[PDB]
Order: sequence, then C-alpha cells, then structure tokens
Amino acid sequence: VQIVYKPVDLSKVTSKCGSLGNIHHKPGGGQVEVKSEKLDFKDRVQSKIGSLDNITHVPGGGNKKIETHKLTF
Amino acid sequence: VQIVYKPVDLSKVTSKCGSLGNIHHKPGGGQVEVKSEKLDFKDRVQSKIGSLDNITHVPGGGNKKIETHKLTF
Amino acid sequence: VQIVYKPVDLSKVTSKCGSLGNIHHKPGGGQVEVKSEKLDFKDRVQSKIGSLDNITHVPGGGNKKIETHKLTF
Amino acid sequence: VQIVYKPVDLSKVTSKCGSLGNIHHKPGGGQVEVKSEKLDFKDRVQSKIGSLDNITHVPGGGNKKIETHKLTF
Amino acid sequence: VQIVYKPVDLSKVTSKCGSLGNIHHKPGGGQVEVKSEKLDFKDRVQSKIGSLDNITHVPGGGNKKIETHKLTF
Amino acid sequence: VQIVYKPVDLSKVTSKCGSLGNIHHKPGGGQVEVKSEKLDFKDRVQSKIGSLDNITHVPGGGNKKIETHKLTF
Amino acid sequence: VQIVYKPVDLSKVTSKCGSLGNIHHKPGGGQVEVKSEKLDFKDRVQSKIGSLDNITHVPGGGNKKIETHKLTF
Amino acid sequence: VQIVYKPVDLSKVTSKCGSLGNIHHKPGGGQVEVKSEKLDFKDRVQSKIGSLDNITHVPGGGNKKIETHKLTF
Amino acid sequence: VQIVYKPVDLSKVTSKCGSLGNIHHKPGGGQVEVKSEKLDFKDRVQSKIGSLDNITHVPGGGNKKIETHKLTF
Amino acid sequence: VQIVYKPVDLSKVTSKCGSLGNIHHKPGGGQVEVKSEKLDFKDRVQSKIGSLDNITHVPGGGNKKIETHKLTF
Repeated sequence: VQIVYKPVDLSKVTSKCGSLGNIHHKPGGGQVEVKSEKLDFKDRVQSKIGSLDNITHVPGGGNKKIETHKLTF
Repeated sequence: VQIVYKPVDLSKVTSKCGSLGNIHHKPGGGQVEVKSEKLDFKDRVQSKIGSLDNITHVPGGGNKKIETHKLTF
Repeated sequence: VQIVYKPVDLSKVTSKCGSLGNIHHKPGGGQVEVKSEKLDFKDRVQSKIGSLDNITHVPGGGNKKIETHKLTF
Repeated sequence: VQIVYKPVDLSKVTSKCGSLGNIHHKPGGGQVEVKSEKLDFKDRVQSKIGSLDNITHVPGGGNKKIETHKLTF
Repeated sequence: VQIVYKPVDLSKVTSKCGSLGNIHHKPGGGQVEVKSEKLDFKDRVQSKIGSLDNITHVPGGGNKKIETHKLTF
Repeated sequence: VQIVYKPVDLSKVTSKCGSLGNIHHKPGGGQVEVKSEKLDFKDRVQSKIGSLDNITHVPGGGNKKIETHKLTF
Repeated sequence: VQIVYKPVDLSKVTSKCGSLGNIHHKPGGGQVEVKSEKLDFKDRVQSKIGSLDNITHVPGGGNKKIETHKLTF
Repeated sequence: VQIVYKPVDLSKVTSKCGSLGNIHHKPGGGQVEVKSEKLDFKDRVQSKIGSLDNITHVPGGGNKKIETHKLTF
Repeated sequence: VQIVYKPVDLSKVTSKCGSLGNIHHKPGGGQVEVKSEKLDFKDRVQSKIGSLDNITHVPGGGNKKIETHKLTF
Repeated sequence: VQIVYKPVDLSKVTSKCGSLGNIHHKPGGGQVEVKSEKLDFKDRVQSKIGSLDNITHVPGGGNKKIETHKLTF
C-alpha cells in the first residue's frame, strides 16, 4: 500500500482600498429580560443568554483563507 | 505500508489601505435582566449571561490563515 | 510501516496602512441585573456573568496564522 | 516501524503602518448587580462575575502565529 | 521502532509603525454589587468577582509566536 | 352702580383606593435627530426640542380643582 | 360706584389609599442629537433642548386646588 | 367709589396613605449630543440644554393650593 | 375713594402616611456632549448646560400653599 | 383716598409620617463634555455648566408656605 498527498497553493488573497472613511455606529439602547429555572450544558456547548452587545468591526482588509488538510488511513 | 504527506504553500494573504479614518462608535446604554435557579456546566462549556459588552475593532489589516494539517493511521 | 510528514510554508500574511486615524469609542453606561441560586462548573468551563465590558482594539496590523499539525499512529 | 516528521516554515507574518493616531475611548459608567447563594467551580474553570472592565488595546503591530505540533504513537 | 522529529522555523513575525500617537482613555466610574453565601473553588480555578478594572495597553509592537511541540510514545 | 359677587362652593373632590399595586414601566431606548439653522422665540414661548423623556406618575389620588374667579369693571 | 367681592369655599379636596405598592420604572437608554447655528430667546421663554430626562413621581396624595381671584376696575 | 374684597376659605386639601412602599427607579444611561454656534438669552429666559437628568420624587403627601389674589384700580 | 381688602384663610393643607418605605433609585451613567462658540445671557436668565444630575426627593409630607396677594392703585 | 389692607391667616400646613424608612440612592457615574469660546453673563443670571451633581433629599416634613404681599400706590 502507498499513499502520496502533495497539494500545492500559489493562491493570492488580496485587497486594495483608497480609504475606509466616515463609518458611524450609533445604536439607541434596547431592553432585555430572560427567565428560567434550570440549565444543564454537558458537552462542547457555546451559549449566550440575554446579551445586549454592540460591535463595530472595520478591518483595513479582513479577507481570510480558512483551510484544512486531513488524511485518515 | 507507506504514506508521504508533503503539502506546499506559496500563498499570499495581503492588504493595502490608504487610511482607516473617521470611525465613530457611540452606543446608548441599554438594560438587561436575567433570572434563574440552578446552572450546571459540565464539559468544555463556553457561556455568557446578561452581558452588555460594546466592541470597536479596527485593525490596520485583520486578515488570517486559520489552518490545520492532520494525519491519523 | 513508514510515514513521511514534511509540509512546507513559504506563506506571507501581510498588510500596509497609511494611517489608522481618528477612531472614537464613546458608550453610554447601560444597566444589568443577574439572579441565581446555585452554580456548578465542573470541567474546562469558561463563563462570564453580568459583565458590562467596553473594548477598543486598534492594532497597526492584527493579522494571524493560527495553525495546527497533528500525527497520531 | 518508522516515522519522519520534518515540517518547514519560511513563513512571514508582517505589517507596516504610517501612524496609529488619534484613538479616543470615553465610556460612561454603567451599573451591575449579580445575586447568588452557592458557587462550586471544580476543574480548570475560568469565571468572571459582575465585572465592569474597560479596555483600550492599540499595539504598533499585534499580529500572531499561534501554533501547535503534536505526535502521538 | 524509530521516530525522527525535526521541525524547522525560518519564520518572521514583524512590524513597522511610524508613531503610535495620541491615544486617549477617559472612563467614567460605573457601579457594581455582587452577593453570595458560599464559594468552593477546587482545581485550577481562575475567578474574578465584582472588579471595575480599566486597562490601556499600547505596545510599540505586541506581536507573538505562542507555540507548542509535544511527542508522546 | 352696584355689583355683588358671592359664589359659594360646598364641593367635594374625593377618591378611595384599596391599593395602586404592581405598576411596571419598561421602555426600550428610542433614537432622535433634530437639525436646524436659526431659532427666534420672542414672547411667552414654551418649547421642547428633540427630547426623549419617560414619565411614571402614580399619585395616591391625583384629582384637582383648577379654578378661576374674575371681575372686570 | 360700589363693588362687593365675597366668594366662599367650604371645599374638600381629598384622598384615601391603602398602599401605593410595587411601582417599577426601568427605562433603557435612548439616543439624541440636536444641531443648530443661532438661538435668540427674548421674552419669558421656557426651553428644553436635547434632554433625556426620566421621572418617577409617586405622591401619597398629589391632589391640588390651583386657584385665582382677580378684580380690575 | 367703594370696593370691598373679602373672599373666605374654609378649604381642606388632604390625604391618607397606609404606606408608599416598594418604589424602584433603575434607568439605563442614554446618550446626548447638542451643537450650536451662538446663543442670546435676553429677558426672563429659562433654558436646559443637553441634560440627562433622572428624578425619583416620592412625597408622603405632595398636594398643593397654588393661589393668587389680585386687585387693580 | 375707598378700598377694603380683607381675605380670610382657615385653610388646612394636610397629610397622613403610615411609612414611605423601600424607595430605590439606581441610575446607570449616560453620556453628554454640548458644543458652542458664544453665549450672551442678559436679563434674569436661568440656564443649565450639559448637566447629568440625579435626584431622589422623598419628604415625609411635601405639600405646599404657594400664595400671592397684590393691590395696585 | 383711603386703603385698608388686613388679610388674615388661620392656615395650617401639616404632616404626619410613621417612618421614612429604607431610601437607597446608588448612581453609576456618567460622562460630560462642554465646549465654548466666549461667555457674557450680564444681569441676574444663574448658570450651571457641565455639572454631574447627585442629590438625596429626605426631610421629615418638607412642606412650605411661600407667600408674597404687595401694595403699590
């Protein structure tokens, strides 16, 4: 039995921008209630309860090359 | 049995920007209540309860090459 | 049995920026209540309860090559 | 049985910036209450209860190569 | 049985910045209450209760190569 | 010439209540913009521009006897 | 010429309440902008510009007898 | 010429309350901007610009007899 | 010419309360900006610019008899 | 010419309260900026610029008889 695994990337992920400029983010403040009795979180759980989070995310180039190579015999 | 694993990257992840400039982030303050009796968190849990978090994230290039190589016999 | 594992990176993760400039972050202060009786956190838990956290994160290049190589016989 | 593990990085993680400049961070002070009876934290727990933390994080290049190599026989 | 483990890094983690400049951080003082009866923290616990901590973190290059090599027979 | 002015009030303005009880007032935070050049206010003006005001008004009896007596010769 | 002015009040303005009780007032924080060049306020003006005011007003009897007597010859 | 002015008040302004009780007032913090060049305020002006004021007003009887008697010859 | 001015008050302004009790006032901290060039205030002006004032006002009887008597010949 | 001015008060302004009790006042700290070039305040002016003042005012009877008598020939 023989296996050869040899993938090749010459790939370009690229951007040009003259200026990002006048971004404004101005949210009025909302309201939240959450009510419960019992929570069980039991394997690899991600959770987010009753949050009011505001995000401004303004990268000078935010491109990405998420990648995966897997070999299982 | 023979395995050869030899992947190759000449890959470019890249940006150019003239200026990020006048980002403004001005959130009014909201309101949160969360109510519960019992919480059990029992394997690899991430959690976030009743948070009010504000984020400004303004990188001069925020690009990424998240990557994984795996071989299992 | 023979295994050869020899991956190669000539990879560039890169940025240019002329100036990040006039970032403003000015949040009004919200309000939080969280109520509970009993918390059990029992293996590798991350948790965050009732937090009001504000973040400004403005790196002169925040790019990344998060990476993993694994071999299991 | 034979294993050869010889990964190679010529990898560049890089930035250029002309100036980070006029970052402002001016948060108004919110309000928090958290209420409980009993907390048990029992293996590798991270926790953060009722915090009001403000962060300004402005590195002249904050890029990273978080990395991991693992071999298990 | 034979194992050869010989990973190679010619890797660069790098920055240039012309000047970090006029960072301002001016937080208003919030308010916190936290209430409990009993705390048990019992193996590798981190905790942070009722804190109001303000951080300004402005390094002239804050880049990093967090890394791990592990071999288990 | 003769004038007699002699009005009489035996009037009752009255209330009874067993309890006002569980009033709740929980408004989510709206948003306002107002834009103008020139305002002239020149005799007995009352004005209110761009306000976001919330009121809870819960009197244990809020009845009233607004009244006026006038004689002009 | 003769004028007699002799108005009489035996008037009752009155309340009874068993208890005002569980009033709650919990507004999320909205947002306001107001813009102008020139304001002239020139006789007996009342004004209120861009205000965000919250009021709870809970009197144990808030009744009133606003009144006026006037004679002009 | 003769004037007689002899108004009479036996008037009662009154309340009874068993208890005012559990008033709560918990406002999240909103946000305001006001912009101008020139203000002229020139006779008996009241003004209030860009204010964020919160009021709890809970009198054990707040009733009133605002009153005026005037005679002009 | 003759004037007689002889108004009479037997008036009662009154309250009874069993207890004011558990008033709570817990405001989160909002945010204000006010901008101008020139202010002229020139006769009997009241003004209040950019204020963030919080008030709790809880009198054991706050009733009033604001009153005025005037005679002009 | 004859004037008689003889107003009479048997007036009661009054309260009873059993106990004021558990007043709480717990403000989070907001944030203020005010900007200007030139101020002229020129006759009987009151002003209040950029203040953050918190007040708790809890008198065991705060009732009042603000009053004025005027005679002008």
